Amino acid sequence: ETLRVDPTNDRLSALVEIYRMMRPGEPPTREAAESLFENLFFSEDRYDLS
Amino acid sequence: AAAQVLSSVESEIGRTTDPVRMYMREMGTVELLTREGEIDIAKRIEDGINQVQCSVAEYPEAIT
Repeated sequence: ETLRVDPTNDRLSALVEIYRMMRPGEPPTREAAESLFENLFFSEDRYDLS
Repeated sequence: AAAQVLSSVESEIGRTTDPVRMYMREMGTVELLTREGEIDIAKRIEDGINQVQCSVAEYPEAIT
C-alpha cells in the first residue's frame, strides 16, 4: 500500500527528491545527487561504524 | 532555458532565504563564452567608442 502511494517509477526522480530535501532551492543535476547518495553511505571517508 | 529552471524551483522553493543559493542559481544561468566572446565583444566595444571618436569631430559648440 505504500508502493501505491510511491509517486515515482524511476531511479532518477527518487534521487532528485533526495537531493532536494538535502539541498532545497537548487535545481537537480545527475552526478551531484548520485555522488551525494553514494558518499552518504558508501564513501569510507564520510561514514564509519567503528 | 535557465530562467525556466528558476520558474519551477521557485514554484516549489522550500522557503529558502539564503542569498548564496540565490546568487549562485542566478549566475549559473548565463553560461561561459570563450575564444571568440572575448574578441567579438571587444570589437563591439571598439564599434561603440569609435562611433564616439567619430562623433568627437566637428564641434562648433565645443570649440574648446
